[PDB]
Amino acid sequence: RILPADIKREVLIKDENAETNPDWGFPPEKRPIEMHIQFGVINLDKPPGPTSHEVVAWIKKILNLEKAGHGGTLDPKVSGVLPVALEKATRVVQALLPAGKEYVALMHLHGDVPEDKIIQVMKEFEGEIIQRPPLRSAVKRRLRTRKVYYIEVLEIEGRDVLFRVGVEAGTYIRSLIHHIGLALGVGAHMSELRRTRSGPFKEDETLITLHDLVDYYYFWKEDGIEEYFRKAIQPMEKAVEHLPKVWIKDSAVAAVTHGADLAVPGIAKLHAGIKRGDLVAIMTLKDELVALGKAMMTSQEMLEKTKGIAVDVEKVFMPRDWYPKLW
Amino acid sequence: MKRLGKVLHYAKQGFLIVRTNWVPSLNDRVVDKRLQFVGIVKDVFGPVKMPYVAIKPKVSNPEIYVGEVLYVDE
Amino acid sequence: KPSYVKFEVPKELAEKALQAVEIARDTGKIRKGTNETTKAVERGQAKLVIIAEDVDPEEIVAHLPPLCEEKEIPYIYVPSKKELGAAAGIEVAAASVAIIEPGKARDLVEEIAMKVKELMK
Amino acid sequence: FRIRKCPKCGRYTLKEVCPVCGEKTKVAHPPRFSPEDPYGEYRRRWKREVLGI
RNA sequence: AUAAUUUGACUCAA
RNA sequence: GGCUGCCUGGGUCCGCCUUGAGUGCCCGGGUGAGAAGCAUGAUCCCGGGUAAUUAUGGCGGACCCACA
Ligand SMILES: [Zn+2]
Repeated sequence: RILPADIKREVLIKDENAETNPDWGFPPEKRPIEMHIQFGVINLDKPPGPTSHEVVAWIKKILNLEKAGHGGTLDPKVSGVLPVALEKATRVVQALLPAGKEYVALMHLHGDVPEDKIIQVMKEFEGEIIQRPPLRSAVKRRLRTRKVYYIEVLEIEGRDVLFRVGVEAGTYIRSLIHHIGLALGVGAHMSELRRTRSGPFKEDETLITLHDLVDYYYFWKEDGIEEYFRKAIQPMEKAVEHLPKVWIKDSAVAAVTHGADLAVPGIAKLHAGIKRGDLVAIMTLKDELVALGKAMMTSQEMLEKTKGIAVDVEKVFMPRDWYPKLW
Repeated sequence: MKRLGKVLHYAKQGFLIVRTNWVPSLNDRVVDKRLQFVGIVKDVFGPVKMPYVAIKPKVSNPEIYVGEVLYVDE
Repeated sequence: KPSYVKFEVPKELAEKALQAVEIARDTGKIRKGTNETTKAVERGQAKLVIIAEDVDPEEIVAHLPPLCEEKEIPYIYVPSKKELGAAAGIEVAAASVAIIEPGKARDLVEEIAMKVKELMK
Repeated sequence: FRIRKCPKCGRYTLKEVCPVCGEKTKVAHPPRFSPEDPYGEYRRRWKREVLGI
């Protein structure tokens, strides 16, 4: 019923008395409407028709942005949730490309099989699988091993099956659906699909169609009210929830922003479950994303000792004039 | 030779579906119990522990091999 | 009832609107299909717009009502979409239909035009 | 298109009526969109009245 | 520039 | 030694490491119907559209060397 992105960690306290200063830095609430676009991700409801790549370009032109991205490729016929990275927050996609996914799938069957046997086979497709990406793919054609979390059966109408399904990133629905059809005998293809979840992105009120997107944009552009366009885009910290976070002090911010690696004497709070090699998000105390990087220690080693390098800072997003120098 | 298991059914697309426990490779020889040629492996799929195997039949009658035990020639 | 419907349609009047298209088909000329209908509006060619009450999603026809008050054209809603098509003379459904040439339905059309005035303001 | 959704509970189905709560069901697939969006000006005017602008 | 990745791309030429 | 300014390894941000034309598909404009799918666009013509990120080598530039 759940994903590795669902598993909620817990904030651990290495320092309780390290406090935040409200005058430096800008949180998601107190970002100017221009700034929110630079460091913003759109939770988009993608209509079917175009490729995800074409979707990018339209947003690029209509809102007049010079760089944009997406959290994976969804097919023309396919619809649903799509994370949309903007401007500075374009690179945040690297965290959403490997993250867990979930789709709602309809599957036509070419023959007749009594109802109860289907679920028995539908139960059986829970675990690791072997697939080869089809001729129509963006990755190399090699036999990898992808993970399947759960397939809950929605409803059936004889030859058609409605079902909810969540998988690891890169897993092919059409390849699976075809293979389940061969597991029942008569074969199967996919006539329709929609995404429902992608990492920490699901069908909520922050989800938005392209229609409403552009509508709200011109309501601030022509008419000039900020409230509506604000909830259209999300602070880039939304694309971070499913990742281990580290809360750093006011003095540990400015140094890191200048490219510096995070030391242990700079940590105040941290998520539990960290290993060496995992990507960890670096946060201020007001919950603003500073940078991304690989861990040099475990949740124990950062907590116990007072000397050493904890996080290898790799990708900087926060500007330098936000928090002044304190090293 | 090594054993796979019992044959499930013949798909209309051109595949004999067998239920096996081990991981084979691309283009394997398939023979029955008496060392006579049946077909060649084209597609492997399904779960990790017990994967299904689809076979390309290079024989005249793949309709009589329903409810049979197929192997891999070694 | 959906949000693009700005006013209530008495059940007799909707039938009268269907009576228009049905007869219009043979004596005059008509525009069947949302895309066509809209084209018929902006070119000012239209004389009456007939939208269905059961259109999904809302966005496909939404633009019509404000575009009708733009180019002065009176417009009307009808219950079914499946019923709109059959009255327009096709297998499947039509969401919105517009009449160019009233044909014999002249008076029937002109009467609908006056009863939509009061239901507006 | 055939995949529908309830505008009340959040259930996907194939029928016209919600086989669960009993509401009218509508199509899940979002409205088709153009990079030109021809009549966008007019669609905004309808959205103004409903939202109250 | 080379090699990967994201469920969608393949053929060619200076 | 502390500091400025020229100097340069590492880290970090920004640029660049081909562009034409053709297939598939999409979208607009024009047109408006007997497989039945489809008026929420059949057909036919014309126009336009086809993203990103990581790792390493090369190159032009912007900051800084920081256990807080
Ligand atoms: Zn319901």
